[PDB]
Amino acid sequence: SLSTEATAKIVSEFGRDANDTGSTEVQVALLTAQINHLQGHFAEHKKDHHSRRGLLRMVSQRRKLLDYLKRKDVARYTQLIERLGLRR
Amino acid sequence: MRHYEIVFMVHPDQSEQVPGMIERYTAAITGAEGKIHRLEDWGRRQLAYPINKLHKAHYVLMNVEAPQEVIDELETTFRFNDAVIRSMVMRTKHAVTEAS
Amino acid sequence: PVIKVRENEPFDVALRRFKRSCEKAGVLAEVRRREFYEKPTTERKRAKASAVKRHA
Amino acid sequence: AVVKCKPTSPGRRHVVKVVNPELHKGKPFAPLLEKNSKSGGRNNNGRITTRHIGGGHKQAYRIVDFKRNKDGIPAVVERLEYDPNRSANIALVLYKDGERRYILAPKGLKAGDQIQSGVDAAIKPGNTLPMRNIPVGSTVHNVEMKPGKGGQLARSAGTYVQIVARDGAYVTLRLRSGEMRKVEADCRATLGEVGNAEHMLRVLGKAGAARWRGVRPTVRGTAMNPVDHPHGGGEGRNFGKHPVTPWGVQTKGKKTRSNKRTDKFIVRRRS
Amino acid sequence: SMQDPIADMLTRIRNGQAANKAAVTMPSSKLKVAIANVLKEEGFIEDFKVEGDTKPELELTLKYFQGKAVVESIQRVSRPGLRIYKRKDELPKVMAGLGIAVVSTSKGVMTDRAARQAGLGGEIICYVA
Amino acid sequence: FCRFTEEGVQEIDYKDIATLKNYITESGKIVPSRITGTRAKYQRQLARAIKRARYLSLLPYTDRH
RNA sequence: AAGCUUGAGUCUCGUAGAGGGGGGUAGAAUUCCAGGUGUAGCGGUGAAAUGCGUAGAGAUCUGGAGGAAUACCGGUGGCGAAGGCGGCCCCCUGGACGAAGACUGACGCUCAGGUGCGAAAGCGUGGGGAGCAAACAGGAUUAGAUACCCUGGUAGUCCACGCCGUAAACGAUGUCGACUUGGAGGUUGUGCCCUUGAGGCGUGGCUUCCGGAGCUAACGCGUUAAGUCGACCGCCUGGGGA
Ligand SMILES: [Mg+2]
Ligand SMILES: [Mg+2]
Ligand SMILES: [Mg+2]
Ligand SMILES: [Mg+2]
Ligand SMILES: [Mg+2]
Ligand SMILES: [Mg+2]
Ligand SMILES: [Mg+2]
Ligand SMILES: [Mg+2]
Ligand SMILES: [Mg+2]
Ligand SMILES: [Mg+2]
Ligand SMILES: [Mg+2]
Ligand SMILES: [Mg+2]
Ligand SMILES: [Mg+2]
Ligand SMILES: [Mg+2]
Ligand SMILES: [Mg+2]
Repeated sequence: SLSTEATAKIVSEFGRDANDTGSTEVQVALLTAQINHLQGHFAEHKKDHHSRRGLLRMVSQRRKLLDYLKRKDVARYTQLIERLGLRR
Repeated sequence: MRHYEIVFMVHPDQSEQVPGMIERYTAAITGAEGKIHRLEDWGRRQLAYPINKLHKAHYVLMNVEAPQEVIDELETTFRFNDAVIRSMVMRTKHAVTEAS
Repeated sequence: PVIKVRENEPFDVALRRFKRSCEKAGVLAEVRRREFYEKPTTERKRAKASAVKRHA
Repeated sequence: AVVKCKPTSPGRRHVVKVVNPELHKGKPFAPLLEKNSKSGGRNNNGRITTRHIGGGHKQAYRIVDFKRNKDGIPAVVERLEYDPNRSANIALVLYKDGERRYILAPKGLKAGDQIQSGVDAAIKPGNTLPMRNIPVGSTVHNVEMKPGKGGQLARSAGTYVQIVARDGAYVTLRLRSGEMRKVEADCRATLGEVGNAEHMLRVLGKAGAARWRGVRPTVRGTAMNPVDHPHGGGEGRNFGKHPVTPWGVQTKGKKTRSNKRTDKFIVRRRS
Repeated sequence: SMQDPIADMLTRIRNGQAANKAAVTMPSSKLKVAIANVLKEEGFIEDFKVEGDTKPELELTLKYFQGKAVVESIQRVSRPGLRIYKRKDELPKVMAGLGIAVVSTSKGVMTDRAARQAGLGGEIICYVA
Repeated sequence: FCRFTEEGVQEIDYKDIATLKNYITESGKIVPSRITGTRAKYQRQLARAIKRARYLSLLPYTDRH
């Protein structure tokens, strides 16, 4: 699924002064990474429907978070997408 | 690197040939720098029901902590080698070291 | 239920033992169940009924 | 994969294109290529021998290796190519010493796959080995009947032959038709299925395609005159005569196996 | 969602009245506190007290005079789905005066009667009897 | 009465033949948790162990074969 | 404009699970193929007949070949949004739930349209085909028997990638959030107190039955409401026609 060490690394990359662990941006990044990981699986296992629903839910959550960020402050939102490679 | 409990059955006449086989297996796991936890040979044991025609089988137990690749290789070997009849590959959790 | 006859033991007693073993197994009941195919739904309903009966 | 064409012309309507994008576009390998002269269903006596043959695009021969005599050497796939000679696809394989060979394409094979011919070869689709080393049960293509003779069984696209019995010198192979037959365990056989399963899903679409394929039109006996074919004649449509060849041999069940040689090796006929 | 707090509070109060609870505890607000104070003034309840810094909890002590609940009927007219705003002369008289209405009056939240006396209208929150 | 709970073990292993044979009948059929008095997860574990044994042909599927 | 944690989230350890998808494999049993032993019937029903069987069936032992489903465990057991999902084992993976804690700070709820999932049967190419079994055939039964019953038996049931998009898809109870005397339990965890022993203290999540307040047309539901409120939708407005 997603490694503890990997999560820690992500936190280090994104969260402010590493003390933060539940940052919105961080969460979004985590979601994205797992989607990317799972994309190959999805391509391979085309009929895996329950699993698909999970990631759909995750995707939705990510979208919501992005929306929240957007009107809160745009610049940071933009920055986050820049390093991520998220389209809009 | 994941914990792997493997117990396999060997042909009754191929009990003499398995020490070498055991050593080969050991080498294989050492190749990928995996861990060997325990090894217990129950020897020639009379089966509860006969498989094909053989009534007695050579039982071998082994606990591993290795990557997927070597496990896959082991499986392939098992599929190929008719001396080792069947194996029970299994996932385990934490350090399992003690037999009997 | 493979049953063997002991020395210093009557035939009737052996028969009785065999019967007991059979009862323990529930082979006849299983056969009855499998005699005709049961729809899963029907089986579930039966189970529910049994559960209801259990409550007294 | 399978491409259903948009029905622009009435010709292009039903055409189902079997498209493998993995295939190499351009020139086939030169020294492994030879002349394929079309005969048009005619023999030495110049007479039509087998009807409804001849025409279409000029074909070039591929010396596809079915013997596989280079034992103990790994072979890596250079590039997968098209073959007009057979329904199956062909792969050009680079050798570690330095050789190209045309081999029949396996199912689980792309560009850059390592295979091996010989006794010491391990389990992998594309590996060629004698049946006395093989585990019984698996699906096999490119199969020899006699030792060192050359692969003769399962060379059409997508085909495979399962192994059913092991009896020392002989091994029973359950064929694609279902006819179980005993083959000697010393003969070479290539593990896996043929690498064009989707070939059967192809629709030619039009008479033109058939003609290209090299197949002339087929006149129904019932249409022919009573001189030309047994099913001939009749005012309007008439048939009141049991279905036979152009030569008057029943063609609705009349079994014609009279080999009498290899019939000992045959275990059980097809269903 | 936790959409209406006032309504929730009212519901809690009703439940307490039904089940004969001595004290009802609930999440607190300033407007809520004001409402409670108003209720106390009117004479429906014994005493109210808010306690909590991060999570404020309003505790309400209920009366059961002569073996029966004092707050007989307590229902919102103004709602999150539909808000009711009333003019000064348009203000209701709940159960012919014998019973009251909680009104969001612009000069402090209070009784309908009080609002009338003042000369000011607004949003009619709840109907209390 | 559950013995496993009394013992205080993490996993019921297919190695111990003596414990597993007490929880199946002579013919080769598993005894319920309602008769033995076992916890449900533990029962499941036991069943799994039995299955494993059967696979390995340690304890039989059927006593006549 | 500026802030808060309880709502809603994410992180640390775990928790069990028929949660999926993909790949392997185990057993029994049926069918069939082959052979060995064997002889007069077998099979079926309420009773019979069709059937199968003097060619040797059924019976039965051995050897196989296969296709499918997983006895026993298995329990108003569990998990899933539902549809559903039960041999076992691996790979990929979703989610739930919890415990201490850490952090984000309303990120919440519902949802017209919209999108995805959606038992069965069916449909589509390709497979696969043991049983079962529409249709179909014969026998019965029958006043008749297009049925119920028997012997048989194709599609289908099984996979592969698609379509279909309906079920009494039913807890006949929309979804979420809040509150209100209880019990018997079961299930699934977990933290303290000397666990002085399976256990004790309580104390959180999950599901089943009885039932108080209440409610309703009653039946009944009943802290998982059909109760007391709020949000939001969806839908009804006599039956038939439809
Ligand atoms: Mg022709
Ligand atoms: Mg034609
Ligand atoms: Mg003519
Ligand atoms: Mg003629
Ligand atoms: Mg005519
Ligand atoms: Mg005629
Ligand atoms: Mg803040
Ligand atoms: Mg279906
Ligand atoms: Mg179909
Ligand atoms: Mg029938
Ligand atoms: Mg009939
Ligand atoms: Mg409907
Ligand atoms: Mg249902
Ligand atoms: Mg409905
Ligand atoms: Mg009740």
